Amino acid sequence: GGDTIFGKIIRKEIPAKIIFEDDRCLAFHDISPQAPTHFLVIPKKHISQISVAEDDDESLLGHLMIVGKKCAADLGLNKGYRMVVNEGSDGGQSVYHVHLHVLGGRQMHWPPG
Amino acid sequence: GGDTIFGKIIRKEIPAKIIFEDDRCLAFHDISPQAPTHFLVIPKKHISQISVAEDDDESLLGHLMIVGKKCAADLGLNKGYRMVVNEGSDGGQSVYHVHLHVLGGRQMHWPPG
Repeated sequence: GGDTIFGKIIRKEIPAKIIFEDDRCLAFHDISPQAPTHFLVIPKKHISQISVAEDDDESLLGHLMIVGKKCAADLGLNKGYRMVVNEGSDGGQSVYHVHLHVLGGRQMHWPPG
Repeated sequence: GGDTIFGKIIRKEIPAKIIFEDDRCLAFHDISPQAPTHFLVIPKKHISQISVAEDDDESLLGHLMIVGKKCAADLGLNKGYRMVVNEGSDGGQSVYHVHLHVLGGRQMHWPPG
């Protein structure tokens, strides 16, 4: 679902190193990692951005985080990690399809950008 | 919701600049802001860190994101913002009580720390 790149990855038109997939989301590695381990977890349902997510979208949004921490553990991120969700211009949302990033493998700093 | 300074805030034992509150979560401004608007949304339930969230906390975790989006709206963050969850040492988690940071009011940069 979607007119973005994520649309293409979800419809399997273009490869992605999939880490996990199920009926509701997809987790794969980011091709421009900002850290040793850097993947995204995306809902298969198209939600352009968190600012427009519906109340009925909370279980789906919570699933994205649950999946992210499971993936983070399988990837051996036993020292910690950071999850980020960007919204619009100020947040730096590049692709307008909701996506959670998980970064780890290195010490993350403060502020988070 | 426990022994951290976030538990004291939930029990109304120490003051906080409370933004919103319902039966399962609380949103308040960060006492050490890294952006013009910087707040936290936390569960009343004491979950020490995202890595030990149970599968049942799923909608609760999604609910923290929905509440964050709604708060962002009422704080005037129309140009976007960044949502962040920190896990452990490498993630830079400063309190062992699950919390979602929402930052906006300025251009956020990449990488996210």
